[PDB]
Amino acid sequence: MISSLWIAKTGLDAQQTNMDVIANNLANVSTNGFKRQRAVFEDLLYQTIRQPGAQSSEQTTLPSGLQIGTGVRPVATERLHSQGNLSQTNNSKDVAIKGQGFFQVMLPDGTSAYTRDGSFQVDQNGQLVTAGGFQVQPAITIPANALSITIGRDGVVSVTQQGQAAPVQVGQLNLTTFMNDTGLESIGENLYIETQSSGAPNESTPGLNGAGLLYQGYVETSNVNVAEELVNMIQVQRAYEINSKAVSTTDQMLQKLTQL
Amino acid sequence: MISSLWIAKTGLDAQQTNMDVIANNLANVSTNGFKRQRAVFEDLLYQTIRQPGAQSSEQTTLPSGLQIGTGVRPVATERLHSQGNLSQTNNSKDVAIKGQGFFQVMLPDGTSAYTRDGSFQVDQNGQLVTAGGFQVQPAITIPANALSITIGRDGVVSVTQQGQAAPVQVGQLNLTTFMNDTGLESIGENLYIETQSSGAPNESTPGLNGAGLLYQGYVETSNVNVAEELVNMIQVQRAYEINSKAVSTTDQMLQKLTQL
Amino acid sequence: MISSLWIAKTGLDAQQTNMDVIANNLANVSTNGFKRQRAVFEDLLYQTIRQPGAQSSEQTTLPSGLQIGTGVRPVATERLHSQGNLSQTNNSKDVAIKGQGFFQVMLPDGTSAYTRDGSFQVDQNGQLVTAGGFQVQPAITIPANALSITIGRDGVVSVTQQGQAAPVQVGQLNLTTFMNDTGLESIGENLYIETQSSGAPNESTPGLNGAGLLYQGYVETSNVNVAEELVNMIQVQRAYEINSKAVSTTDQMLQKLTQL
Repeated sequence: MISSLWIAKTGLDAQQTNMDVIANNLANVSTNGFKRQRAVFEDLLYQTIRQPGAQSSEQTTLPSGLQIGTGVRPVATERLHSQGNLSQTNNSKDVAIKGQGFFQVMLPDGTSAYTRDGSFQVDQNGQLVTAGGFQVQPAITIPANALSITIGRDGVVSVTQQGQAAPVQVGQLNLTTFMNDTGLESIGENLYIETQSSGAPNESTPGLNGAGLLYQGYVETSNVNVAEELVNMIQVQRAYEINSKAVSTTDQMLQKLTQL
Repeated sequence: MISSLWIAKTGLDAQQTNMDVIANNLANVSTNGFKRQRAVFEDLLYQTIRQPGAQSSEQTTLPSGLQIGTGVRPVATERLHSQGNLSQTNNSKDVAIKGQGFFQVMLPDGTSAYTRDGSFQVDQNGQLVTAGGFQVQPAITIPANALSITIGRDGVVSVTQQGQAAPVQVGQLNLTTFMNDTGLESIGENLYIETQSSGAPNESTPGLNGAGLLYQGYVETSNVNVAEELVNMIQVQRAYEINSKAVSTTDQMLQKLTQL
Repeated sequence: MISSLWIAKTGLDAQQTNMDVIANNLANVSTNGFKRQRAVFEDLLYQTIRQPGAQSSEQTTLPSGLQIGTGVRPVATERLHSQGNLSQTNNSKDVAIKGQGFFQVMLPDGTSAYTRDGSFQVDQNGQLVTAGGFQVQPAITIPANALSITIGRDGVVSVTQQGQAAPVQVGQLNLTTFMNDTGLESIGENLYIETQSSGAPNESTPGLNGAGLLYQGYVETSNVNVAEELVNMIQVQRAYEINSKAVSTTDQMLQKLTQL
């Protein structure tokens, strides 16, 4: 009913969105292959009223006329695709990425999703799957009597059987790189899918033209910096305070008009 | 919202960067051929509310006006390329450098990387490789029937075979020197790749125009000084706590302003 | 809308500016060659009302009439140009000034700034530059196959070549001194530009006319005294709280005036 109240409401909603993003970032600290998110805001419409640059008088113009702005709105939340610090879990099936590539998995629907988390297991049939049971492609089949699984820097998966001095190659782990890495649609479950803003999936060998190197026994932890989150929590709390105070001040003004 | 808050926020990030540098230096104490890092900081923006030297009057000039400054920013993290202490492992395959040279190794991609690590091993094919399996170039191969590998102070590699009353030469080991060793980009595995700030790699014999000498049976330990790391730990902890206290002071001032 | 509220606004602004000065000093504790700032405040206007000195009763003057004053405005921030503590880093490229001199650096746009930070680097062409890539004046050039760089206490630079037992002088490092060191305009990046309140640049070699002496392997740390900063926090907080209390009291007075 009054403009300042709508503007302050938009400010409150934006600050709540910022706090939601902060809480989501802090809730996924222990998640492997997680990237922290940051929201970016834009100011809302600007009421024209007096067009600046108009002729103030026959020989003079109006410098920077009367523009009344509306509130604020969030544009987008961008991920920070940076290499998190590696953690040694001493497991032959945990794989970490040193560069800028992704693992490809197949959803039950038949479509292909992409995940950076490398905590892998083996199913009852022998294929390498993720923690959610999704099959890593290209299919890597581990045979029944395996003694040790070796995954090299270039993505070759080898199995050393009993009594044979040579290792048997059973697959080849490739990495998919996208032109726009932040444009992927996150569906949860540490899974990102291709959108039209994320270019096209370019398959490549882990060590070639820009795919990262695969480390066995390592996991890529989240890149969330927690002290920054605490400081940003302080900032968000204070901003929400100030916006609520603006709402309360507008409430007090309308009261006097009602009393009139 | 408050400039003091932003300035403290930066200061906190700068001190966290210092802490991370110290932690990384301490984590690599026992690694051979390591160069400890050091961060350099610089002044951020300077708000010129009142210009220093402004002509306040036709006769008097304002000295040292209102130059309100912003926080701090780390210029870079430069590695200290100094000769670490030599240690005798007493192995024929261990080499150490005395001056400022680099060994050249070949990545699977075909490009050349540079290392100061001297722990060499022969592979199944007999070529000398580093601990990460990267082949030294220009390739030094060693035959199967070699009784002892002798690497001279000038880089001449020889072996004594059964019978052969004379030791045969199987190649020559050279060192690459750079104009600016600090600008080399570290990729891990004790490997540095050249950039445009590191000039060009100059190949030279170990004892010639300024490449260092080669000592056999010696290994170059890291140059990290533990006592300096602990003292810097204390100083960085105190500075970080004080910056956090500044953040708290700004928070309390904002709370008092809001409680109006 | 009421005088006391404007005066309290000015007081709040002054205390906030003091807080920015404190935060800027704190954020640059680890910055090499940093000088701490201090702000100076002055009284604002004084409304005349009854003129002090005007003759009442024909033969009796009026002493100390109604000089109702307005708030406070900060005059300027002045840097404390004192010698910071020297820290030994054992580097051939770190130079520390012990007296009252400045290094001259050329910005690529053509003009020259002045810096006290002595952490110098070598570009791919062999020139001595600042850590931000700015080429120090004069363009001391270092030969390719340098074994040791010696910067003497008189600013002379010597390089020890192989096969030459006598060092060869490759330059001369000078110090720039000013009439007024507080009048330099800080542009960030540890750089000062000359203003008309700082006189003109006086070149002098280190040891004569007053320029300081150059130490090799040492860095001039910041002169920020931190316990003083904490005590200044306590004041900058109470004073701000008290000014906010004055704002609140004026608000209550206006509220009762309105309500009647």
